[PDB]
Amino acid sequence: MKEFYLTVEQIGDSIFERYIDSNGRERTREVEYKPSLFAHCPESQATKYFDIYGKPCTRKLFANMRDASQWIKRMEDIGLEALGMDDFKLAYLSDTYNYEIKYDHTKIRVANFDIEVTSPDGFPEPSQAKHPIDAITHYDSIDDRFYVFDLLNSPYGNVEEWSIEIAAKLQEQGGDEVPSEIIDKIIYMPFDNEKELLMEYLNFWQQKTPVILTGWNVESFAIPYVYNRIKNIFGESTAKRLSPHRKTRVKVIENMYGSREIITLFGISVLDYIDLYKKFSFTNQPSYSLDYISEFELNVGKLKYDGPISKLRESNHQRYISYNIIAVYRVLQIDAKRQFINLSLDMGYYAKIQIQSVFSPIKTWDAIIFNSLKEQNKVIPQGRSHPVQPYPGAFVKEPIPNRYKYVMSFDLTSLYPSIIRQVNISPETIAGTFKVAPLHDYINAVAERPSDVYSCSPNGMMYYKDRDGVVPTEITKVFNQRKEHKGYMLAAQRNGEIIKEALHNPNLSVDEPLDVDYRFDFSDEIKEKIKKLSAKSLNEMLFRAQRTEVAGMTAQINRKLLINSLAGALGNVWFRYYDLRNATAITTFGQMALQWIERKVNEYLNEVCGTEGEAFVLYGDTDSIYVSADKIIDKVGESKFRDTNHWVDFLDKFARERMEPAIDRGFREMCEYMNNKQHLMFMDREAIAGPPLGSKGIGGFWTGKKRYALNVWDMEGTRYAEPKLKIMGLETQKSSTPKAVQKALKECIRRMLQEGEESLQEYFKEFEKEFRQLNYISIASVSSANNIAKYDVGGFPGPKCPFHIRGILTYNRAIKGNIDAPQVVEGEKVYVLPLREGNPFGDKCIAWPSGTEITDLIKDDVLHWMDYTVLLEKTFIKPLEGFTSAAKLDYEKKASLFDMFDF
DNA sequence: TCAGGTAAGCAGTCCGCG
DNA sequence: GCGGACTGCTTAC
Ligand SMILES: Nc1ncnc2c1ncn2[C@H]1C[C@H](O)[C@@H](COP(=O)(O)OP(=O)(O)OP(=O)(O)O)O1
Ligand SMILES: [Ca+2]
Ligand SMILES: [Ca+2]
Ligand SMILES: [Ca+2]
Ligand SMILES: [Ca+2]
Ligand SMILES: [Ca+2]
Repeated sequence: MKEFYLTVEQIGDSIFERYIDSNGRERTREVEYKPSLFAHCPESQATKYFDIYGKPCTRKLFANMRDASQWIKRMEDIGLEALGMDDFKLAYLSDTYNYEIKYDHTKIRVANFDIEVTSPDGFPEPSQAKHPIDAITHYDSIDDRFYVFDLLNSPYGNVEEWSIEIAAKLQEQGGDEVPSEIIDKIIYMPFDNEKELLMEYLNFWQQKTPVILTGWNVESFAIPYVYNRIKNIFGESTAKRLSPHRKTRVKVIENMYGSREIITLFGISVLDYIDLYKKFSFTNQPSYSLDYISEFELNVGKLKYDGPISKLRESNHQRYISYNIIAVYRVLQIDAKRQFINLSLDMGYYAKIQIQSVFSPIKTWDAIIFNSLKEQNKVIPQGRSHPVQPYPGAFVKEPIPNRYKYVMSFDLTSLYPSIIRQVNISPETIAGTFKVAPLHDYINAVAERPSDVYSCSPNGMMYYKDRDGVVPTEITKVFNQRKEHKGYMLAAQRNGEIIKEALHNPNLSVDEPLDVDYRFDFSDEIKEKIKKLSAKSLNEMLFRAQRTEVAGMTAQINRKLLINSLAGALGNVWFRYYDLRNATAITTFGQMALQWIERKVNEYLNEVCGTEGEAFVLYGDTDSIYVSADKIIDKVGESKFRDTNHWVDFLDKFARERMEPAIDRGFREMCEYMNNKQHLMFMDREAIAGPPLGSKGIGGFWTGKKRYALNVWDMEGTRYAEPKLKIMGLETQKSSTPKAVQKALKECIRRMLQEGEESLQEYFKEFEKEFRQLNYISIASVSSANNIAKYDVGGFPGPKCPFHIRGILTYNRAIKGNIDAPQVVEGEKVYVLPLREGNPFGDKCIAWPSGTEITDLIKDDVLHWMDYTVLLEKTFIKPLEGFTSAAKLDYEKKASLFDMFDF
């Protein structure tokens, strides 16, 4: 097999590389890497190497990396460009793997672990590590085994051995319900003392050295705790045995609360699962506890125990150990669904970077482009300092707040990347400039044609159309991958709706789920076989389909993120190819395109509907338009349709057969105007929206920019079994909105759109009466807690202190002394509740860490003093007032003269 | 060794307001 | 008690 790296590191004048050799063996090597950089030279003659602008460069081969760094400094002091790849390990990887890396994941050691540390005096701070590690579960992906290290003897208690027979039993039978499919995979190892545990753990780590280290919050807890604990007992160089190159970096950041540590383990690639989750999940969660995310992702119940965790080991060591193991397995289960580690490996190896750099699209794209240009023997430019400058982005149309009955939307595919490809925007393809003119003049096709020679953006820039650029070339490759995965995603989605329709008529039989590839639309014969299946097998098939759809989602949305990040990176001062000319060429062209097609769509629909000056496009954001279809429906009559599906088929046909060609004509004209290299503005129908036929629902409404709701029947070719709410921007979509309020506002919205005003009043009435009965956690608001120190005096509110920060400070006073109370972590989310005037807490609100119950010592007072009236008014009524007044609806009955008609 | 982007809504603080 | 000028946070793209 072809070799591939595992990790790369630069230590001195040495590169340290772990790799997989041609026999599939893991090896490590130290290489005295001799790097090259470049300098502009005469011309004039005979070089071979050219910078991206075509200017000749001479190659400087250095005896070591130190010398090449020093030479870089001298060139700066002289005032001359030092060209070439200055991150030498990227250069090393590029030289050593000069071919497309095909990797074998079964040879890459991916380690999942977590530790337990009993602490009788508050959170065990890793930077201190003054309490014993009493449990480690470490899952190795090569062995497919959970290695459990369990401390029996501790200054905080002596316990008996953990029992695997008890662990396996149902919780209802006194066991721990450790999943059956991992019971045979546990290798349990008890210890009579912590030193022997830690020694054995380090020895184990030498034999089975992680390449990818992950887990839940391992970067901020597990890793620094283990490092500092070992350092405190054995000395630092023993703790350095966690690095295979025996090299670590300890970054501090201190006070005032206050002091944490991130340990860098050279020769390892840490990918904390919380960081993967945050970057790649496209959720915003009110909490990032593992219980919370596990529930969300897997529908598993929280790991229940009695008493504080500080006492769990001594009261129920059996459960303590089992939960340590289960928490490790849960991260694996989430990864099985989400596939972020796969994504990371795919991305790292494609780009030729350290795997942990997949977090940085700038590092990722510097490597991709570097590698692309090196193949053509071109020399990359030096990175320069730039001052940060604000610049213009997208256009958002101001909508008339109203109800909108029948709505069709249309969207440009992968817009910013498509603009880069269409215009040919790249650092080395800049042709020149032209005299601009106001954007409005281009939108209305009245401005002078920018050029008849070069490809243009309305920001003033001209690009060559016969050369091709590194950015369009490399962005097209990732884009093409994205659309493939999006196709798998959508097919799995459509196939999912086929199973759901079939679930209306399950057969009374005993059978098996079909063996099919959910990435491809079902064939007629698979569809027939499905009509004969039992519910149990259909439900199994739906779950597999949905998993296929999630997998596709991860693959496609994150490739989308990578290419969109290339367009933004052009506007970041640390990007080697930073250039506001290019960044604004994308955003300004985008602004023109949306408004251009608004005009063209208004022009087309006025023609076909025999009218003039009527506004069909009711709204647009960045690359999308929303078209009122009321008049289209009216021209035929609601009379008249057989059912809901009938008018949806009609709008679908009208969008596909009439509107899309008119749109395509509009954009081809715009491509001609801008004299672009390639037409790539592909605007396809997205959603079909409206009420159920013969109901009183309003179909949709807008309240303002980025705030609307639609009752959607078809979405990108997926015809739903049951209509789905597309809600954007509203409080239902925000993580700061209390759980039960999200749920209540959604049902309020559902009733408005599908059922009508009357139904809405019914529900509101009930929710208002029942509000005070809801659990306090479900009605708490959530907020991130940044910049706490700034506003602390303390421990009282400073000037302009935000509400949520005020509540934290109130919490911090209420939990002085007694240490069973968990502390608020800077940058993390908190629950927030208003308090009634005169409360014993001495302020208008309180806040505590989200995902958790408020400590039992103050919980009773919070519950007694919670201001329900203010809660309901702030979180539910005020938002609902916004929705209903926009939609010309009332959530409770108004006037009226009729009032006096029951006696 | 640290670094995709901008547009834009709403909650809240401070202040003005016989 | 509720507006405008700010900060903070959060979402849509
Ligand atoms: N996370 C982001 N980072 C940077 N730019 C973004 C991001 N999301 C959206 N944009 C910008 C670039 C996009 O091309 C443009 C339109 O957004 P959007 O419609 O969500 O995706 P898209 O048009 O790129 O892909 P799709 O094919 O899924 O429609 O807005
Ligand atoms: Ca734990
Ligand atoms: Ca789009
Ligand atoms: Ca689309
Ligand atoms: Ca059937
Ligand atoms: Ca869009």
